[PDB]
Amino acid sequence: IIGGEFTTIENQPWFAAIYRRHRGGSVTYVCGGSLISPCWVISATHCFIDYPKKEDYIVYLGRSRLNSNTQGEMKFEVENLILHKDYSADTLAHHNDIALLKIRSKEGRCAQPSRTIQTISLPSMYNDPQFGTSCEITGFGKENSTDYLYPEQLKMTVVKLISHRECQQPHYYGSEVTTKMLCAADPQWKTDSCQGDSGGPLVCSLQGRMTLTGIVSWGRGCALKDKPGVYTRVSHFLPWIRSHTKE
Ligand SMILES: N=C(N)c1ccc(CNC(=O)CNC(=O)[C@@H](CO)NS(=O)(=O)Cc2ccccc2)cc1
Repeated sequence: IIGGEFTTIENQPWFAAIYRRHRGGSVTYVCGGSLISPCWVISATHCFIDYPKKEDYIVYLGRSRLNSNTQGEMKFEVENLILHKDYSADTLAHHNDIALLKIRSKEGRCAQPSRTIQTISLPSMYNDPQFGTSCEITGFGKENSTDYLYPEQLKMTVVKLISHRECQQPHYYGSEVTTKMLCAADPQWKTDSCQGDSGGPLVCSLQGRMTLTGIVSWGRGCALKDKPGVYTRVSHFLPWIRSHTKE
């Protein structure tokens, strides 16, 4: 997250931290995620497409820091990694960048609701907030495009939804952005999501309720003028989400 503020897991109870084990024992951070149900975390497919092995991932809930523990946190193994089959990456656009991670603790249990661990509500069929609406994003991603390290503490910021018409302008992204994607940015281009925030949640208050409106997917640079963040439009994938989370 470029700019924005430091926050704790208490303020983002549905945020899931995903790590990958390496040969030797070194675990590195991979991507953000969101707990949508006790046994399921939703994220982005491009985070795992190069290493489809479920056995090498670790999911953390109730965690506020990157490389240290937090009281109340819970560790999970990935029982099943569901990548979208029509995923593809073009020059800039990442299509169908969405993924499901079924989780289970070593005792074979799913997440237990606490003050630091809660689910986030999914939207309704083609029912998104009005353009110009403020939403929030959370992540352990870069604070500056030039950094090579990630902040140790979780962060968040607020951005506004941009209309599909505006995001499709020549100086923005042109035809790279489709209706399955959502654009959001700070009107002053000061704050934004960045490398390392992928798979994290774009939350919007819709009719007095926090809703997982999007998933951090892509963008040109970070906090660059007329280069909004692009998010996978959750509302267009409900059918896909339900068919894979049943049995
Ligand atoms: N809101 C943003 N600007 C933003 C959101 C998410 C990411 C994370 N996702 C990726 O990096 C995946 N790749 C991209 O978006 C690529 C194009 O397909 N564009 S990029 O190379 O400009 C992103 C980038 C990479 C390294 C450092 C800064 C920016 C980056 C920027």
